[PDB]
Amino acid sequence: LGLREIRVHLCQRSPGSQGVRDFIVQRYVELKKAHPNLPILIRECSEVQPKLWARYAFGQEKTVSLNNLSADEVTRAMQNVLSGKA
Amino acid sequence: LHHAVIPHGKGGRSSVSGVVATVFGATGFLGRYVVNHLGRMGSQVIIPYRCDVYDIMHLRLMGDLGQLTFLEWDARDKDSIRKAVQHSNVVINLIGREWETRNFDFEDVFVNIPRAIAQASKEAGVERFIHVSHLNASMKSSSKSLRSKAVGEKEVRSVFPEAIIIRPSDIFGREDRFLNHFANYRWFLAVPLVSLGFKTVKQPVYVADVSKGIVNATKDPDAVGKTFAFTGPNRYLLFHLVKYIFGMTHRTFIPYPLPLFVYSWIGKLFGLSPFEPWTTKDKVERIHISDVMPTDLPGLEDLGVQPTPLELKSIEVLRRHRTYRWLSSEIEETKPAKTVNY
Amino acid sequence: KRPTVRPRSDVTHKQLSAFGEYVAEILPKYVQQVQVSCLDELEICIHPDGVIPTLTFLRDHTNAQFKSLADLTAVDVPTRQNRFEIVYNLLSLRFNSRIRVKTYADELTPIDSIVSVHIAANWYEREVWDMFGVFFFNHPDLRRILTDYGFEGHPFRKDFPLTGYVELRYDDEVKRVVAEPVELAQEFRKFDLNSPWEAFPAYRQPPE
Amino acid sequence: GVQVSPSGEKITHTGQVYDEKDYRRVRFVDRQKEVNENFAIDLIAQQPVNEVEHRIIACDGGGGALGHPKVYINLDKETKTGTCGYCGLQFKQHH
Amino acid sequence: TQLITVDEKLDITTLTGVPEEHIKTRKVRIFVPARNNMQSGVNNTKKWKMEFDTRERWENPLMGWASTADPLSNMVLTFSAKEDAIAFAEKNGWSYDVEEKKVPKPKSKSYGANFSWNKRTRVSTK
Amino acid sequence: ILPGAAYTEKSATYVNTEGRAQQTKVAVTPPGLAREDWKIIRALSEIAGITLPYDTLDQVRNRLEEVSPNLVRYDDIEETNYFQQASELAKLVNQEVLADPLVPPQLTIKDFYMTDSISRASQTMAKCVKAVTE
Amino acid sequence: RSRAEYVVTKLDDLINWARRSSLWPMTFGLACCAVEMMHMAAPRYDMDRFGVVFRASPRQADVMIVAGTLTNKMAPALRKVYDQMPEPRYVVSMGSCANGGGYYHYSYSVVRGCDRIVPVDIYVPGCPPTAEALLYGILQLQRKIKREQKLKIWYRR
Amino acid sequence: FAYDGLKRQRLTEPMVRNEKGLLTYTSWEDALSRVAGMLQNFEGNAVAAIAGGLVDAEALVALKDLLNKVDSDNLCTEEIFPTEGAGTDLRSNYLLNTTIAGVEEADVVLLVGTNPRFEAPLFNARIRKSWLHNDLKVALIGSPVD
Amino acid sequence: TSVKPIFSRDLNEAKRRVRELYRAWYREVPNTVHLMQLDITVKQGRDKVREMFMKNAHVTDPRVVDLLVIKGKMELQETIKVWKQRTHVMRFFHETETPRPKDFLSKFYMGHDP
Amino acid sequence: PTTNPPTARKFIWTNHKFNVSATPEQYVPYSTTRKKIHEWVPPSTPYK
Ligand SMILES: NC(=O)C1=CN([C@@H]2O[C@H](COP(=O)(O)OP(=O)(O)OC[C@H]3O[C@@H](n4cnc5c(N)ncnc54)[C@H](OP(=O)(O)O)[C@@H]3O)[C@@H](O)[C@H]2O)C=CC1
Ligand code: SF4
Ligand SMILES: [Zn+2]
Repeated sequence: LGLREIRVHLCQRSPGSQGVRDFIVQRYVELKKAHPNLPILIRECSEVQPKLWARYAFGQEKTVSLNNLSADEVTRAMQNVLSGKA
Repeated sequence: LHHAVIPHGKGGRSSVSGVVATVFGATGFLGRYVVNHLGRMGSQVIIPYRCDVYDIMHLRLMGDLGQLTFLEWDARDKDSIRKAVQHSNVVINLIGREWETRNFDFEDVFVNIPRAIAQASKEAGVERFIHVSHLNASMKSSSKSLRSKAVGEKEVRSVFPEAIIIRPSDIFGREDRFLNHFANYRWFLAVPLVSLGFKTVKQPVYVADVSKGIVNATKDPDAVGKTFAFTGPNRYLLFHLVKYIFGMTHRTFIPYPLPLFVYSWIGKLFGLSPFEPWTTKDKVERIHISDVMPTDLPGLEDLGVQPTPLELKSIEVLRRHRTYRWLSSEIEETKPAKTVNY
Repeated sequence: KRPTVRPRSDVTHKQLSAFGEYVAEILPKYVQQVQVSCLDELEICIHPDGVIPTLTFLRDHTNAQFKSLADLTAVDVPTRQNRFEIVYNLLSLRFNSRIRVKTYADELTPIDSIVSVHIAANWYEREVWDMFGVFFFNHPDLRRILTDYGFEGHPFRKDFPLTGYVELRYDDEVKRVVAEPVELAQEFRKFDLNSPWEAFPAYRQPPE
Repeated sequence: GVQVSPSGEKITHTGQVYDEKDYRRVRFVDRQKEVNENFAIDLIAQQPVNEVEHRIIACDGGGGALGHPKVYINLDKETKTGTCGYCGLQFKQHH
Repeated sequence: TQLITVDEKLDITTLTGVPEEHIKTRKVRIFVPARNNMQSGVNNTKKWKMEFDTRERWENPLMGWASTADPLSNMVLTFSAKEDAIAFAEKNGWSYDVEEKKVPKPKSKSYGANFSWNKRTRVSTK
Repeated sequence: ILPGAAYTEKSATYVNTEGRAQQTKVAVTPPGLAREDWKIIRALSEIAGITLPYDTLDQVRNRLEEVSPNLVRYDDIEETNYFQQASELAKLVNQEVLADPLVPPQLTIKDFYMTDSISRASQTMAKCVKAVTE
Repeated sequence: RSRAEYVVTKLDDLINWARRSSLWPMTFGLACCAVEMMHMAAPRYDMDRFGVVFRASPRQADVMIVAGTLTNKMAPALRKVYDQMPEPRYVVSMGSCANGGGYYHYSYSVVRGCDRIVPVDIYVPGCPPTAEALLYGILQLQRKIKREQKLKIWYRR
Repeated sequence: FAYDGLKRQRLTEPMVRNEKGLLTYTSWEDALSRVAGMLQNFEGNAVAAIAGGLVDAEALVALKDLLNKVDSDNLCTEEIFPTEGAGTDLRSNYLLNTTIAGVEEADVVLLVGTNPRFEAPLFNARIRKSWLHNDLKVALIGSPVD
Repeated sequence: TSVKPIFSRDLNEAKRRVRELYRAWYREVPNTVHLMQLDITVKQGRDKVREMFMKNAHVTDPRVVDLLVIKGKMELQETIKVWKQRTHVMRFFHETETPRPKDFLSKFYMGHDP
Repeated sequence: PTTNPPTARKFIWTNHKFNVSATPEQYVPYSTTRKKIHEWVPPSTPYK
């Protein structure tokens, strides 16, 4: 379970992704400084339920739905995958 | 691969299969099925023939326009053998005769001619050679033609060491000389059999299975240099096989034993026909040699063919041997033959 | 008087227009549209329920007497929700006139058979069923008529391909004619012929 | 004109000839490859250039209505001939 | 009769006689064809077209002709609206991709701009 | 060597410099024994016991959606944002520009005609290069 | 060669001549091409003067003249009557439809050439071939039969 | 006009090296077996891939999914893009964000170290169009090119 | 979703017609094998009838079921009348057709078709 | 043609030929166009 890459998907306008949008404005720059070699791929796209994909060793991918979450819940949800398990 | 022989299409009549075959002996029983299986997938098929052109006519519809090439040849004339194989990537030899003629004996047909064909194919740079022999081919066989086939197998591999050798048992089908042969014993009222057919075991194979395996061997990567035994699913004693044949024709079956030495003498008499002999001494010998038990050699399954039971196909061969009273009798009315495991 | 142009009279147009009003006033329950072309041919467009009443009226009424069914056919227009247009072409010997009656159908809505009105329709309705797949209620004997036995599909549909899906050949292994997927040594070459410039402004469709 | 490839096969006026390793050469065994021997490119090049007094010449190919659509050829360039786009005849201005 | 309630998608695929291979593996394209750039006429950019995915063509060994095994290689259907074409594909069980119609953008043309006092639109030649 | 298809012989996705996803269509199939390029990799994964989870073009494009949903939105410009965040991270990057002048790889028309394997193999492109050099 | 080979060769000529001189086609015609076949029997060409006589029974026929378009629905029936001709038997394909599908080559309902169903000895082009062109093809079949060497080949087997 | 390149120098058959080290034609079965055999000996940094300039996204994601299944992350492109800072985390960092049609709304375009005429001839045409009809001002940092 | 019925008002009424047609086809197979002299067993003929019925087991629309039965009755009629020939009946068994392999790898080797 | 001869052209056959079907002189069809797609030819020299 070595983390290899994180992908964040979100809409640009939907209210369901407002928390994920806030998380990026607040925490992303701090997060990227902490993990300078971890790919954190942010990919916006209209009318998408926000999601978090974590790719581990040997192509194992786990998905977390960030829909209708707050900026802290998204921080909480995201710290689980980076820190380890839960 | 030359771009002209890259396979294209979906495997139909207008497709290109990549196979460029010269099929010797394509004008006989096994050959018509082999040409048909090649021609239906879009192969170029060169067909050497020495018969009248009337006799090849049934082959002309077996391929798309331009995919069948008919050439004259003479088994003696070595230039016509080279002419027929100089453009092909596989050569298939089906030359055979069940009797000897004034001009060609069993050595000619099963040794000299196959060697000449294989010789020319090696020097032309033919990629694959497929040679049809016989399951019971053996140097110590009672049958002269089966001894000839054993020598021919060894002479062919001496000039074409990668040759694929196909060893079928007796081949049944609409134009066979096996089921039709026994069915035609009705004309003599009683059926002689040496030891009443209780000392002979047969494992006959369906003609379309052999041709399918032969055509699969033109493309099978794992087939080169090998000897295959093409047999049917089931073994029978010659008694029960003949009884089943007469059951399927709904003709009165009256068997009686006949010593082999008397039987061979009758074969010599029928062998004197200057046309196509109804039987010969060699034919009598081969009917009463048992098929060798399966061991070691790969079979039809190794070439992607499931052997068809005789019980599934016999009626398509034997319905024309019935009288009007029994013509419409179905498959299930005939009791199937009893099988053996030895 | 203009030698290359086809001469025209207004008399037939007026006569056919008046009879079109007559038919519409008598059969308002079914008549959806009446028009007379500049080729002076009257078309009555009806709801499919009106086929038997409409064609019975035209055969038997004393001022109509369209006693001869010239032909009965279909047109496939895939862009319509009822893609099949059913066309009856009728002849009146008494008045030396012709009329066209049109209704519509889709793949799952049969039309009534008019064999009780014109026995002539028997094979035509079989042809429409065979070629287009439109079913006819109360037909005495409805089954394929032009296609081969066991033929699958309705080849005059616009989306049935020109060369079909299966072809035939004799196979020597089984000793009979067999059906196999179509494979063509030369594909039919499709030509794009339409000019990108408009030909007939009288038929220009609104810009929308 | 007609030449032969190393395999011995005649080359057509379109430049066609099978490869030596092309199996499709089997179709000519005991038969023959049909090749027209009168190459049009060689015959048209044998025609003399026509000299004319004007700078525009019309070619309809000869025979009037049996030739080709009548076309007009410009002969102002003195470093080359005007060639007819239909029948390949050449024209040059006299001076 | 009276009407009945059939609450499911219209699907006539079992009555069309099409082989299963040419229903499930096919992809149709629903689009308005682009103008041929070689011509200014726009009359061929007015109707919706349905065409099938292109499949393998190969050389005929005898003549060199283009051979095919695709029975739908020439099928082109015309529709008055995008919604008509979508409806037709769905009932025939064909997966489809639909592309939006492209209309040329409105443009401002001013012949007088060719002779501007102080703008780059002044043409150097006529 | 595994012969693959060119852009004229596959239904394949490309994203232009604006981020617009667009797809080609098959015009002719690949020559000889060449195959669609994702299918070669899908076939390879099966021989190697690590089979990929998609067998059709539609399924491979479903996967593309999992990795980046803009990649299946054809002819759309999906708007971006967060240049401010990107510039904050760029501020921390301590590297200095060199004195070498900025010189583009292509300076004249002669450098334009042959820049990938397809244009390098074009005989028309070679005629263009010769004409604007001689 | 020998006197036994000479005798065999002269016998081939005799049996060949007999089959050349008494070719009986089936009464069998499919479409417009059959109309020109009638015109070959008509007085100007009078096929019967060459020894050519229609017989309706396949059991009494030597030649099948496929004179018209061969549809998929017709193909099994044509194969049946070909199979029911006793041998030796010959097939003449007459006209573009029979030759290769002709005007209807691309139809869903048409066999693209009768030589997908039966073997063909002579192909007569045209749509339709004239009565004279058909007669030419019949005389080409006779010369083909003149070349048969069945007894010589039997002797050399 | 470069479409005639598609008719030359084409790879039409799988090739593998023979005993003499030369490339020879082989079947798909054989060539993919050879590659599968080597793909199982290695993992991690021992396996890498370089994508060229004409690769579609379906093959890119397929190739990536394959290498990830052997725990390799060295999926590389020939064309360089800086990885410092955001890198490719944010799409705005490596796109033409104003869009092609946005060039017609600008009033100053500053071109940095680029020759748009030959690197993007239709984008340069959009600049000339705006230069002509909007009086667009254009400045360049780089070599003086026409 | 309001449509005219053809014969059956609901899928339950349509299933009744399907079972009647199935019975008619089931009883006909032995007579057809005997009269046409087909080289197949009666069991093999009835298995083919079953396979043809299950080719449409997924249909839920009562109108489509009505038309499938109408066509199935026509095919039965041309079989009982011996309007179909042996070639026509044997066409259901595809005895000369090499079936297309279903796995990804086999299709990849053969060609470009999905 | 004795009193009304045809026009003389250099390319007209001087020797007429009858129907040569089913002889070694028979016409055999073939594609008259040249190869369209050209394969890459791998190097003759090895690579290590
Ligand atoms: N039960 C069987 O049928 C079995 C058959 N085999 C072998 O399979 C092959 C084919 O079997 P089958 O098809 O039954 O054999 P056939 O007798 O049916 O056909 C034999 C072929 O060989 C040709 N031929 C024979 N002698 C010569 C010759 N002297 N010169 C030129 N060609 C000649 C014939 O051509 P023409 O017709 O012109 O003489 C014919 O085409 C033979 O080798 C046979 O021994 C093997 C096992 C069992
Ligand atoms: S070839 Fe011509 S004349 Fe003969 S049947 Fe066909 S269409 Fe009629
Ligand atoms: Zn001219």
